[PDB]
Amino acid sequence: KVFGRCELAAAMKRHGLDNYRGYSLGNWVCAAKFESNFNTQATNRNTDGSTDYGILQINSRWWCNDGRTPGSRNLCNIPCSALLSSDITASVNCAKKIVSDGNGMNAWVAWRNRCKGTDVQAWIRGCRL
Ligand SMILES: [Cl-]
Ligand SMILES: [Cl-]
Repeated sequence: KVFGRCELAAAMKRHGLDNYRGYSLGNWVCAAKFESNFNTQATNRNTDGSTDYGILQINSRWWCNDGRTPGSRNLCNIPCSALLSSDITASVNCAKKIVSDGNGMNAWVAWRNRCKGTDVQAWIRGCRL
């Protein structure tokens, strides 16, 4: 599924991401825009052999099992395919674990390079929330 901006913001709010660990909703919408262009089916392979999955591009070396990332962990206890669903629940639940891991949203490279320090409230402007 390719979400609209405000549709995703509303879905993320319902799942408890607004101000989760101090990150306002716009941070999460901005991260999804630049990680996946709001597409739940996005995948990208990395040089280390791991793959990033879904709307928040969660990586298989640590967070999910895809059966082809040797010596990887599965800290969210899910198959990586679950992160590609039109229902974002699994992605959100795993993202809450990632953002609690110590580095905050710096775990998402696109957030650090394209959202951090910008006016992220713009990503939710105009939306009925
Ligand atoms: Cl915001
Ligand atoms: Cl933080």
